[PDB]
Amino acid sequence: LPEADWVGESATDPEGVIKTSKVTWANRTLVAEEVAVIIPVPEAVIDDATVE
Amino acid sequence: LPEADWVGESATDPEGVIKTSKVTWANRTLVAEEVAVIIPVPEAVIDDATVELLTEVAEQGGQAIGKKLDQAVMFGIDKPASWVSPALLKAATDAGQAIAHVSGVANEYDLVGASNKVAEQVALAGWAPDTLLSSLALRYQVANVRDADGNLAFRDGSFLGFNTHFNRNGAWSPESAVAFIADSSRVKIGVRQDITVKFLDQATLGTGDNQINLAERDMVALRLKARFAYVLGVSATAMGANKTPVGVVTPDVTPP
Amino acid sequence: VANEYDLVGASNKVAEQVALAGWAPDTLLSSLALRYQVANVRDADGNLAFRD
Repeated sequence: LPEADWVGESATDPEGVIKTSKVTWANRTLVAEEVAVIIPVPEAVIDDATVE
Repeated sequence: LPEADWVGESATDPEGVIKTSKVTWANRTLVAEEVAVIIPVPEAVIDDATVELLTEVAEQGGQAIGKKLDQAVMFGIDKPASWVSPALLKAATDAGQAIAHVSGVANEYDLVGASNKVAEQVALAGWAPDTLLSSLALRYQVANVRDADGNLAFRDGSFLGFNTHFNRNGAWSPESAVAFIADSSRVKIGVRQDITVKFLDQATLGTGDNQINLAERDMVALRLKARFAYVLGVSATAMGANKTPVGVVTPDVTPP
Repeated sequence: VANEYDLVGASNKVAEQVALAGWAPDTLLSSLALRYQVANVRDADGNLAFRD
């Protein structure tokens, strides 16, 4: 966030100059990652089973 | 205030003389003071960015100005020296209208009890307390106060009869105050000039080695400014001469 | 016993901290245990603290 300040009033004083400030931004990233499983089974067990 | 007395009857004694007395007045001042910021940026960065940077920078500078005003009035942080009125914290503390919160079980100095005792002090000063200022902490914390059996003490909500305002721009100083209770008729903010924005493309910022000449660096800037004043109506009332229209609940700093 | 830091009390104390950060707390994630336990919390006399 920027900062404002109570400037004051003069042609020559170190006060009476308006100060400079900044706004800044950062980055956040979605990075895709893989999640998986392999499930082995005998082909004869698939042929025998009474369900899909 | 003037001061009447019992006269008695005599032509000759020091009594039977009616003593003279005086009403008096004093001056309070709104003095306008200027709060500002300059925010410089490369023109190539404005050209390349995917959003209107100067729109967000103007909005962020507007919020930054509003935060300085809150910090100066409530807590006295960077209060400009021409504002002779004390900030709300100093006003309440010097008046002795400051009450320490006691946390834990529901008690006479819990958040509701302490706010009631602060409103009592402001009312016994002769003012009419009608506004409460706080951080968001208070709204969660009253909904959570437990009685001695562990049930909710204040399920209905119970700051009724205060207008309630919550600070959300980060100006609150939670080490100094839980809440302010005030008579809102007795506090005024002078708006001499509301927030105004100038686009700068030719100006010079700084002098000597710090000197940013904007045009030869291909920069631009926004200048944001406002002029504000503050007064607290510390005054006589029917109760006496120097009565402060604001009190403070201070945080629980005593370990159990 | 029901207290400042029971399931309702601790959830309130957390939502306060998220709100004081300037965020708007609006979702709660938990196991199925939470519903049964809030329905069961006792005040110091042994009555249900959170019937509603």
